[PDB]
Amino acid sequence: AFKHVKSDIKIEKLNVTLNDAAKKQINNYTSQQVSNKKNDAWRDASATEIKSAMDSGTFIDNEKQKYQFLDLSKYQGIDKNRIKCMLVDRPTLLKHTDDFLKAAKDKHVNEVYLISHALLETGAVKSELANGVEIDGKKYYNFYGVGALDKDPIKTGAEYAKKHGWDTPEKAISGGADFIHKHFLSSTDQNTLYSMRWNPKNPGEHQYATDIKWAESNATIIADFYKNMKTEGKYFKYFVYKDDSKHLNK
Ligand SMILES: [Cl-]
Ligand code: NA
Repeated sequence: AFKHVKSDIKIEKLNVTLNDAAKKQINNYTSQQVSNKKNDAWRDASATEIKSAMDSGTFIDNEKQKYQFLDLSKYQGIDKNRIKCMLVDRPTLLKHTDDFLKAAKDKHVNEVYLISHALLETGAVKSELANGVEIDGKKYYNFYGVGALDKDPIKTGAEYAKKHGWDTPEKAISGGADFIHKHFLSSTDQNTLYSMRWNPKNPGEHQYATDIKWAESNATIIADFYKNMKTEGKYFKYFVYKDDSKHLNK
């Protein structure tokens, strides 16, 4: 059955209106893009679209879009049997459920986000990184496509694994999680898809994507996974602009 979870929400109230945040956004970055109607056709995002994409006010109140605020650096403790639901069509990952969860706990990564990286990264040809690739005798594994260049995934992914001593699937799963934390969660101000994307606390500093819908799409995906498991997230950090009445106090 559906399992409700006691939410732990932090409300980051920003000392700027959404309007002023958009104004800072257009003046601090370049090449903000958005998809066309028929996808795989990027174009320039207008200011109105940028501002809409920045609207934490609409996202907070949305069932799926609130996941733009899920805290990706926090291990939740989701029942491992529920997690196996995400790994139905992925035997090799399914079997490592326990390893993914221990790595999520030890390296500080939300388990759904961690597995979604493994799921969406061992697909098609890349699955061979998860099964192991041989090299000069030993063998090496890569569960998140770390360092796997799109031109030559296996050689690069495997050589990266080799370079990092990932000679066991457990070492790759653990090491790979430490990589995800170090790379995507290295800043305390960018532990959510929303803050990763707009860096509202450090105007002008690194944003993780130029596609204005990057957080939206990735939140839909995480939300769907939780829904597929019949449960929900626990830790969230909402970003709220100073002109958002409906949430500035709450
Ligand atoms: Cl954050
Ligand atoms: Na600009």
